[PDB]
Amino acid sequence: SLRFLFEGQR
Amino acid sequence: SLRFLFEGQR
Amino acid sequence: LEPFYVERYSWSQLKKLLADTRKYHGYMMAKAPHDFMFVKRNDPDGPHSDRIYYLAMSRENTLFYSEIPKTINRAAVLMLSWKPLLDLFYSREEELLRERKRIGTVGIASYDYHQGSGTFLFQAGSGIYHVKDGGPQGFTQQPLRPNLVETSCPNIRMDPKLCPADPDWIAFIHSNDIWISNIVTREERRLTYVHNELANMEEDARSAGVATFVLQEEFDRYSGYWWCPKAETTPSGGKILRILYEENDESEVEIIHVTSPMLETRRADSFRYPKTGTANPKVTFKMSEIMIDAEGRIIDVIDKELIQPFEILFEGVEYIARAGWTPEGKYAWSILLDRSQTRLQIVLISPELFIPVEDDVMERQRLIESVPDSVTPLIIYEETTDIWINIHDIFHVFPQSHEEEIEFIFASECKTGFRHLYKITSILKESKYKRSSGGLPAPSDFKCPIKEEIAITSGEWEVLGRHGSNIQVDEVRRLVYFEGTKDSPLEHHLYVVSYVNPGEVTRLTDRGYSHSCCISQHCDFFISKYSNQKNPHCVSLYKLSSPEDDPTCKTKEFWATILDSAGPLPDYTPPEIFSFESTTGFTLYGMLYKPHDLQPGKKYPTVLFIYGGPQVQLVNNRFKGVKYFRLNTLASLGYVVVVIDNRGSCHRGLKFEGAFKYKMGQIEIDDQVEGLQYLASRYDFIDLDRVGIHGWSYGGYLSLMALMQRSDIFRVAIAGAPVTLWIFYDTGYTERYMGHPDQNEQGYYLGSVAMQAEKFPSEPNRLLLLHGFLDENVHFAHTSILLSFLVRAGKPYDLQIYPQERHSIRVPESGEHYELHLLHYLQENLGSRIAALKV
Amino acid sequence: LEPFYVERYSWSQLKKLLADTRKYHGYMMAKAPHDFMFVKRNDPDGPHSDRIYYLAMSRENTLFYSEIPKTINRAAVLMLSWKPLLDLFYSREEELLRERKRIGTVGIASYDYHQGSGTFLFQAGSGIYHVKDGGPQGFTQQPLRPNLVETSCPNIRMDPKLCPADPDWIAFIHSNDIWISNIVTREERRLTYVHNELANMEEDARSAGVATFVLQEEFDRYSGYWWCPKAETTPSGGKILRILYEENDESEVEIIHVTSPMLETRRADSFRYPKTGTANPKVTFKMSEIMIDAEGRIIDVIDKELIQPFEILFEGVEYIARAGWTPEGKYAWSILLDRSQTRLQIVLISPELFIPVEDDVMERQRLIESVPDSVTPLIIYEETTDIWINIHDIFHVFPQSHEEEIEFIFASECKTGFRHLYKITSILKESKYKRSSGGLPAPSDFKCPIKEEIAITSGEWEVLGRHGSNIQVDEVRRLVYFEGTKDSPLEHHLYVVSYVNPGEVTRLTDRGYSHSCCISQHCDFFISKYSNQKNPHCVSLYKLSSPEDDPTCKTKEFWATILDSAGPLPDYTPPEIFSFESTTGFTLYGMLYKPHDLQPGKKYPTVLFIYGGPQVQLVNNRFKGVKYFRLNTLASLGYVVVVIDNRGSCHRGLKFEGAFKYKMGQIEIDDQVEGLQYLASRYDFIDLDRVGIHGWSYGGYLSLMALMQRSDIFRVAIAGAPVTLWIFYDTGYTERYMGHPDQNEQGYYLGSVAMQAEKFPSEPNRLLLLHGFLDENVHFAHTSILLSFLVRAGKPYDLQIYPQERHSIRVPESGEHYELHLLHYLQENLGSRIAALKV
Ligand code: NA
Ligand code: NA
Repeated sequence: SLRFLFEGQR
Repeated sequence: SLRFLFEGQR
Repeated sequence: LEPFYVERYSWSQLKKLLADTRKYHGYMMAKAPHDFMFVKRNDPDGPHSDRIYYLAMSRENTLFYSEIPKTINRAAVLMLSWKPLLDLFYSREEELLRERKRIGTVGIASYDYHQGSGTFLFQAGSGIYHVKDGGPQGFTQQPLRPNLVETSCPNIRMDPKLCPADPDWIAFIHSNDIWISNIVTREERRLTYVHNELANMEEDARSAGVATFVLQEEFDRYSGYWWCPKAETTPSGGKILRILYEENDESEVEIIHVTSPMLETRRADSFRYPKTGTANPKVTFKMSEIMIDAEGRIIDVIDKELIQPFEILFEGVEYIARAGWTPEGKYAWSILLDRSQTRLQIVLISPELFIPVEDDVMERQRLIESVPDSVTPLIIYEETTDIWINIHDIFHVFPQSHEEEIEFIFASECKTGFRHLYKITSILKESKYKRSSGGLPAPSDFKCPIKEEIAITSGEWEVLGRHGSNIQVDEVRRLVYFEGTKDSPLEHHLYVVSYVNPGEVTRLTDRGYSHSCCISQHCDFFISKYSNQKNPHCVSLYKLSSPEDDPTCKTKEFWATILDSAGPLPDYTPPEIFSFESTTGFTLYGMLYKPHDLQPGKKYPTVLFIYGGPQVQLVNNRFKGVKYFRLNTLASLGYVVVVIDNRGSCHRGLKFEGAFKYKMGQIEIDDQVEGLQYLASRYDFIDLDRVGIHGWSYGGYLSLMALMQRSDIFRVAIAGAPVTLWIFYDTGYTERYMGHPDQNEQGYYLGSVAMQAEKFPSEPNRLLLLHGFLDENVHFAHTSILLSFLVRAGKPYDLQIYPQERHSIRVPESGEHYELHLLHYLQENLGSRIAALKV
Repeated sequence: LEPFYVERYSWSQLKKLLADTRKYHGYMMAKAPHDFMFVKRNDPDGPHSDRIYYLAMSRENTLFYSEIPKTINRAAVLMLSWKPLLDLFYSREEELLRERKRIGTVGIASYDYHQGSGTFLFQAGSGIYHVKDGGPQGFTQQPLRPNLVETSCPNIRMDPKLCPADPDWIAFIHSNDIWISNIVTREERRLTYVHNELANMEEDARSAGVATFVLQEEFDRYSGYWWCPKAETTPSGGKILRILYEENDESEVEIIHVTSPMLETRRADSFRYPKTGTANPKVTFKMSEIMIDAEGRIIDVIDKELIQPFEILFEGVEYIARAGWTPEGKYAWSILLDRSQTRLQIVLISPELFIPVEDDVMERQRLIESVPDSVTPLIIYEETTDIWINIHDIFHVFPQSHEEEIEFIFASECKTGFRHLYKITSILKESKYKRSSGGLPAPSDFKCPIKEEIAITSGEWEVLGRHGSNIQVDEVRRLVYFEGTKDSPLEHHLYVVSYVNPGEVTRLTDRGYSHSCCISQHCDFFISKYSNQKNPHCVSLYKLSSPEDDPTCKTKEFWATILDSAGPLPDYTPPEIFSFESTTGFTLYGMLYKPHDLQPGKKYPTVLFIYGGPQVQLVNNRFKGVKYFRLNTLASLGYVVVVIDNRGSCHRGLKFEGAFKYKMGQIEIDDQVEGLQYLASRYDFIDLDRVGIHGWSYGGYLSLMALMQRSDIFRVAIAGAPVTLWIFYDTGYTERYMGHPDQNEQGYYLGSVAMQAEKFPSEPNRLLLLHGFLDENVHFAHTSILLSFLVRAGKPYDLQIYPQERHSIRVPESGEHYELHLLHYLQENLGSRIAALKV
């Protein structure tokens, strides 16, 4: 699916 | 060699 | 009304500001407890009724447990203490599965549990481990030591599963084949010899026990084998374990090349990518029959295939969406879609449909004729739709009381246009078709008569069955718990209803909060992870009980807190949910972040963050201070931030979602502009001369469609990992929404921004493209081919590449760079005083 | 001094301006005549002495001829009329060879000619053709029809060559193997079975008759086979034709992947790319002995190999730089470098060194012992150097008068430090080493004593031997014509000198013009293509003659014009050549384009265009109005434009060129800043607060080194297709200048801008990267890996990709987009009034 993922955190 | 070429003219 | 101009900070200052704001979330971004399980202590003298096990972050993600008291002091609030279950001690296929499952975590993603023995089974890095707790062995009072399942296999073992019939046995996948391993006797056998690890991809395209790319990416199925839950006994005092498994052949599937992450090497990996219109993999069911002797030694392994081909028995089927076994183990079930994804079928498959594999054509013919003609596929349920079938995880089968009947609950949108529960009973007829006659079966020869179809729920609201949402079925009190949108489309709540004499849908969760709920298997407890716009996530345990006068009526009571809310963080000002009547007839909801220190007489620039794609809702009553924290950061710098759930987004029923069938790209920006203009008429501070739009993936797709269709409204567009060309995207997704390219030539053309490059503006500093260089889902080509046409069209662009990144941001430095560049681009080309002078 | 700010035009206006300025060069960019050849008419009664054939653009590039009168009317100027020789009628390997040879033209690139028969042979598209003129068959007065050499071969035929011994026979390469074909009898035979076209690259890495990548890209050798010029006769009345050929095995060479141009496919091609430090291909000589019967039918083909291995006979050799035959055909010669490229060897190889190939080890041993021990490799010349050997095309061998002596001219820089001609005679001794003894030969066992080494030229100036520059040797009058830099380093001129009693180097070309010259084989005529800063290229024929008193003295006289100059085009204001004494001791030359309409009291922004790499000189007295037209366009918009030939550039001798040995990147920007500051002290109008720097390839490399080392001087940098990391670039180039990575750890580190990402500025709009996405020479990785480190270092960049482009711009829309973006970037971030406010 066209769903990006933001799971790179500091 | 690191020599670019410009032979695309109009 | 004078224009507000944002503080023009430098690159180094913006980096500072972004660092300091992020630094107040060290305590935050610690993911909530999940994968809950309840286990009874069965100790009449002891002070605890249950023990719960769950995965959580202490660092890594591990197994914890907590104790459930028999009674509580209702004066005070009990905080359950977290007890570590375990003691303190990526490959390519793990890296890809973490993209397919959208897992951001580190450590243990999931776990199996055999109830009868206490056996936990879980993967953790390369290792497959096990521990015991809560079986006959009893309950530990201190950390257990994980016991590595040893192996001869050289490569990573994926997808471990305990045999429910025998907890000594497990199964895993290694190099695209199914193996089994005994955790007591250490015996290790390969069950399938379908893939050769030493060969290339181009020659060896077969696998077994694995879900192919499209199934992982588009149907959320990440496994291709299923243990039979019961073991047949033999005369020896041994047993026959069974495993249903999917076998694929990707030979005819196209091969793309994606850049390898080791950029040094300057190479590229092959992927089998079924692009739209082309061949999907060729699938079929198979079965592995495993004879175990008295003490757990493998006597023999027989590999069995379908009596006739898959394409003949299950005519029309392209995708095995879901599969498993009935609780008795008598039938293997499967949910089957056609290519268009407008016809679902639930089909039972008897183990007697499978016969041993034989190369010898003499021997094979004796086995075929020996199987009875009555043994046949049984289509127990079928449904069609004009729009599309949304696959979900709801499918519950009851113990088979009568011989030739099967009773089950299923969810569907094909009747009303909203997903609702339906109890169904089908009569398992002997089929009209006979194999002796030597013909092919006609379309409906395997269909079963529907004896009963009672609708359990109904109305202008949907039951949830994705992303963990499912149903618990209390078979004693004859109830069914489920999650739904009945009270509001902006709030998920837990409901309960009778499945025999249905009527009163009783809500169990408290209003003003959206909930995510896990119900105990014993149905005497449930856990809710809840939040709202103001208050961060909380996790609480509630006890379920009935009044003495009416067991059907269920009420709840707070028992204890599993995770306490950190509280409102002073930096985060939440957005205000608004709504409006669109001229289409539907009510569309939105979110408004007003600028901080809003001064009257001044109008502010406006970033519109967007997704607006199927299977997603951005606007709801959940805490957005974690994931969408930087929308508040934009509001702190003096940007209006809008977000609108346009037609096509989920949780509003099928007609609402089906609004862009065949027409992706064309309808969405109207809804966004409409909602944006409704606000500007209502608010003096919204500057419509300086509007930005920004989104990722489908949001990036629409960010381009906005700038293309509506350059009058949108000054700038930031398109992240956009689809520029639908013939490139995969079958499972794009044919579902847009159909086959031949049968929608214009939709594809108008949906593809790379075909319409000349319609972009001829003014620079308005189009910014962002893309992960290693993207295997939305291939970089989308961007590279778009840029190819922009160059020929004479149009300007700005480009930022993230070379360590796929269809996600995982390396933290990439995300820091992205936020920094985004703010600086918005500042230099929209917000600031200099941005005004540039035009 | 007030700052001048350039006219801030929009993107659409700049596109207009760029179109209209380019539109006045429709008549221009029609390449000059080339590949001249003279042929005697031998008609005492007829009015013409010679006929000349040459390639030129009428559209496509074809064969023309013109007539040379016996006498001229010296009152008027004769314009020779161009007569079409032919009548009016790309694959992957053609596309790549056009990048390797740097061919921009369309049509016929080159042609063979057998003198004795009149036979022309030439490739034109996929076809190999032939025609006849000037042999016994006579001279046509009208267009001939090209005669296609028909074939059974399915794929493109590359590299056709006439057999000089027999013009009925040709040879070509097809699917990396050598074939022959008779153009009368239509017989077609494959001579080598080394490559299998149907297999993959990874399994089948061998080829024959072909120059591998590094030889094409770095040594300008584009062929790997050579016809023997004489045919041995047999007792039958038949003959034995011979072909020396190079055979390669690229199995151990690394495999990179480059994106395929068909972006739709989303695939990638394998290339064998010997990156620095890794294995070069494994080469060897072989020979094909072809027995032809009385009437031109192939009796048999014997394939022969070296009697001992290549690595034993030619100890130390990595590259076969050049090869061919002596005019008699008695020996096959070769010029051989070692890996470091600090040792050259000229080596004669007798055909008796080659023995038939035999699988049978019994049969093979009889053939080895049957060959005499006296037959041996003969190193006729050897030279070493601290710096490097520059390979050239000068090597002339005289008819062998004495038996055990060979006389020849060769050019070298190893004595004086400037390339000069030397007549040499070597004594062909029987070697000390004997094959019967059964040992390996010691380092210098094949060396030949130098009987004579007379230097023909000398001084602080060099003979030219690259890019068509060579020598004609008049063996009657005992002279040698050659091109050189004696009168000036900014002007090439044609010289002549005696090779027996050398002394007076007589210049033949007129001063104030740089010349490119082709001398007739009969030495009674020469053609000069000439130009200077003001006047465009012209092509004229000059007649050579001696005074009666002294044949050694040569004078010239204008005979006729082949191509007339179009004249000074009113748009183009030429640059002024300046110079300055650098603190290194060397005089460095430069070019200054002053701004048009230079107003006093105002200082202008300054683009410094740069290359500053080896094997290239940008500053000289040649017409720059064609290739560097846009430097004048920048000067018309009000930019100062500077160009400086720093240390390392060519035409100044080896010490000057060797200035950056091991130290590439470190010295060049000092020279540029020095020359730039010399100008600003001398001129009030040079604004040093607003300096841009821009270059392609090595110029792009230095554009980054400038911004990295000297952010104080350079505001912006536009780096096109830069090398960011020297471990990625190939062996042949990078080991020549920088050595092996192990033996220059620091040079590589400091030469690689990707290792020093944190040294770039933390202010945006200063770094712009440009790169062809399909670049096989400077792989895109250079940019992608540089960007990877810039993201981690928190540094900003701007990026433009050209997805249809390799290490060249060929699609015209790409070049239009580039010039447009360049002007707009310079305007927005350097030149304009808004560029001042941005800081
Ligand atoms: Na997924
Ligand atoms: Na070359």
